[PDB]
Amino acid sequence: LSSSLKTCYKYLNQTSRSFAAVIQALDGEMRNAVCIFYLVLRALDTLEDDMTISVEKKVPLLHNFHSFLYQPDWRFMESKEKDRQVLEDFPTISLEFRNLAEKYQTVIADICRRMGIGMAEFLDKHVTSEQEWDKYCHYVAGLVGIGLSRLFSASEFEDPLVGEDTERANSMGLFLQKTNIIRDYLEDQQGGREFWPQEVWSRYVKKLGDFAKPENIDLAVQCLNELITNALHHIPDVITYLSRLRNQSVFNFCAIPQVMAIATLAACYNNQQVFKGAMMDATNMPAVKAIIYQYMEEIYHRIPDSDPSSSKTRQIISTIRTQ
Amino acid sequence: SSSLKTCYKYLNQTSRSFAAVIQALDGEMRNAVCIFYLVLRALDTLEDDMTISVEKKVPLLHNFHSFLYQPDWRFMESKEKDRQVLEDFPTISLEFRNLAEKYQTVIADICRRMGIGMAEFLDKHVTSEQEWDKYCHYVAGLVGIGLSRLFSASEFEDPLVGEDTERANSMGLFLQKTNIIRDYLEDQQGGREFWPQEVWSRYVKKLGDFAKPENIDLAVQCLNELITNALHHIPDVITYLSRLRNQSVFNFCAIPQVMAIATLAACYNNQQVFKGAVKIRKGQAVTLMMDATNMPAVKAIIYQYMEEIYHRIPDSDPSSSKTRQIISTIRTQ
Amino acid sequence: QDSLSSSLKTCYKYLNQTSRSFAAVIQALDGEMRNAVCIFYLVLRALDTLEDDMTISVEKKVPLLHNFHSFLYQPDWRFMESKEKDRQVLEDFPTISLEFRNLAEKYQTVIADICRRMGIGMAEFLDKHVTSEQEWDKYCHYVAGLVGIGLSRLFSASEFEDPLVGEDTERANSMGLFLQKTNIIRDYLEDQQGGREFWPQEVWSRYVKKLGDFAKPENIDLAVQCLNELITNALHHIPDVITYLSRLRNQSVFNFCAIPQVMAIATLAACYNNQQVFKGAVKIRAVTLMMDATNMPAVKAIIYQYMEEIYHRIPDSDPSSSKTRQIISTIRTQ
Repeated sequence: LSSSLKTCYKYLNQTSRSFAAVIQALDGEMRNAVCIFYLVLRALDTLEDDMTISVEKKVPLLHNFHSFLYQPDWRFMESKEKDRQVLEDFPTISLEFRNLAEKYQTVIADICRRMGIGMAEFLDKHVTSEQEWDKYCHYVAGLVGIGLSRLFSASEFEDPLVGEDTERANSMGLFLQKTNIIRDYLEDQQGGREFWPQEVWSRYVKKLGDFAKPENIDLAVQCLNELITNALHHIPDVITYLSRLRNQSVFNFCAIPQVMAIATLAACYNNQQVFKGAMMDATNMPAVKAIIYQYMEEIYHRIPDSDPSSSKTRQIISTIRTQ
Repeated sequence: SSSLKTCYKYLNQTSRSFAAVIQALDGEMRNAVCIFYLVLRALDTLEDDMTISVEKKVPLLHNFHSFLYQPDWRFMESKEKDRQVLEDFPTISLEFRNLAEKYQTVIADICRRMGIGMAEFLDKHVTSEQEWDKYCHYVAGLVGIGLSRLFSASEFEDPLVGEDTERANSMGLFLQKTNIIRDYLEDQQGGREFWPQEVWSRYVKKLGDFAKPENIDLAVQCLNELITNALHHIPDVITYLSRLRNQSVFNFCAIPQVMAIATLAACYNNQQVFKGAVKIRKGQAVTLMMDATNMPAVKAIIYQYMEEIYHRIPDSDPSSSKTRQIISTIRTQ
Repeated sequence: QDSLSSSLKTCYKYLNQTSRSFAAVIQALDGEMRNAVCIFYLVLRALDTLEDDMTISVEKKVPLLHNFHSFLYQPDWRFMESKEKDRQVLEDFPTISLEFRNLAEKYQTVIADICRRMGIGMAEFLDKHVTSEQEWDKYCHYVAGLVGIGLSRLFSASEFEDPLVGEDTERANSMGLFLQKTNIIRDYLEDQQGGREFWPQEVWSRYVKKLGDFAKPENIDLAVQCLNELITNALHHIPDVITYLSRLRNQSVFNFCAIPQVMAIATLAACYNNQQVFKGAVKIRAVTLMMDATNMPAVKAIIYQYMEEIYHRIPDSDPSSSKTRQIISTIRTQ
């Protein structure tokens, strides 16, 4: 019945229409800890995003963000972004953060500290290589999967092996992040944001923006297909990560977004609309396997032989189905 | 037995909605709940039948529980579609008397209490919201309480499930209120009134004025006020479901509750309650890959329907603050 | 590891080419069952493809069907003369049998035995149609019952299911009979177009002198009647199906066993009293939509709901109408 906790849940619903219901369904202490983690991550993301904040002002904000968690009066009033309310009323959020058990604070602060560095590192450059794509995805998403896993285990609802496996928790975040990046080409174009790796896109066109023109549609779809093929390499780790989970509320929280990203990839595959117009549930592991496999076959049947990634796309799906 | 076979046939004819989940119940609950539903159906059918004078109906409702004990009692004068359960009541009551004594206590107690309550309402419409709660207790709350006592008597669920009659009552009240709200137009065509008079008279002269195209704004305002009232039962519904441990009971209890919030979500601020038909279902993103058969999924499905309502609350609606407030409470608990 | 078996990868590619329906659920099986069932499925498909091929004469075919279980141990054996859609499993049979011989020997024994027995039975039916309902049961045992038996022995041998699962061959047999009878009922028309007859003669001859006649619009009423009789026959396996599923304890096996059965019951319900079975299409048709087939009480509810769908549709006019009601009533009984 605390006023500030009511407010935190109001903010969670405002900012995260995708995840709020599954966060609210989490058992015991995870529910509040994950709610607060999400809000603080959203605040950090909103600062990163805001192009009205100069790089020299933004670098210290990102570096020092983890420290603001411990400054009861800290807020930021100069943002012009959609989710600015979490920054403007950051004291309500940080107060509830400071009400969490210390074990959860430590994980959250650590992740904010590391994410802040990584976000600041990438402010003045675009992602070049695929290796750099992975690094940027680690900083903004892979670290979240690591942080979530450490929260699951700290709470004891999951076994300590969950939080220990940072490699696969990282792939969980890489998978969701690459999916959103793939899907959001047009949106990000409109916002002068570039997230597709340059070493990939420049084999097709001179400027990433070129994929938005009618005459480059064929090349665009080839590059789309290459990036999807890249994203699919995370699925074996996703399946191993999900298979270790023992708590139903955790399982639901982790599995549903992975399956939803898999559906998104399947719908995006070989789909020119990326550049223009656009009996099972997933709550037990064998069902989640089956659903992932059906989606892989939707991709597999659509692979064009002329596509320059075709062999690789068949190869990764063949790996997913077989092993 | 041949009589038990006939009871399952009747259950399937008269209970489109619960017949399959009842037949899936484990062990002794299956027969106990099958019989409970049939005698409730019989009682309901007597209550609904407008060719039975008040003079005759009052003793039938008060005395119905006792007919369970009387092997030859039947009723041959019903003009309702479900009348076969009354005409062949001896077959149903025989199986009632075949249940463990502990189940008979529960079923008869409920029938006794429900009959009294229904007889009390033969004479009057629902006035206050407190009166609304009382009516729904009689026709639905008591069913939840009865069912819960059956689960606990069967020992498939902990004693608490049967003991906490307030939570059980809330299960019935939530379903009943949703049904009453959903069914404005169908109960208008039928000539008896269920929306509470103390609420609707703050908007119009007679309840029938809501069907008239010029009163839509007030109609939807009242609709929204009543929905807001029903949302107050959700904490108890989550509490109740979260205490269940048996899969068959969980399925039986959880599915209608999810269907009920789904319905309220479709009705909220919706003109089609009054000048059309409300379509439920259809693609709420994150819950599309959840079935309602584990508690955390059910929590998520409920929370997501709450947000579907919350997103649609317009500032100018007189209840808008109260609707926000209860949803905020459900979210934070 | 990308240095592990390329031949197993090819097997899974074939499993997906040949099973548009089941591949995902087989791939979702725990542990040793995944590959055992994949390979079982592939060798069964190869056997079925030989049996199906009308360009192979009866005299040439019988020895292939009889010896197929031994070809499992002939590393270079393949069959190059098929023109059937799934002929790749025959042409690249060495890749499949290699992976078969890599299964633990306890699973090999089970699969070989079923292939042996299946071959004998298939060969028996090459020169006769199904006459009586007893013969219908026997044919269905040969091509499907035995599959349910073999799978159940794989489940028990893996230790993922109780030993009782593999021992109770009658319940396992009924699982196969239920699917196979449903498929035969649904495929009246496609089977007419390829000149092979599966509806039991002792039944259909009570309605027309020629099974082809059910495709004549003048006999549509007699067709639907005979149809209802066959569905009624198949419904009799449902108590055993429920008993079978109620013994399962491993989620992955449960999903694999229940989904096909639920799909079959849906099909029987969409077919019942439906003349579209003789004219065209047949596309599958509230509580059911809120639960999926992944726990036993939900499966019961789903089944019971399809039973009411049939029940309320029974025409008093129908000659099996009494019998349809009795079997559904029985299904409701336990």
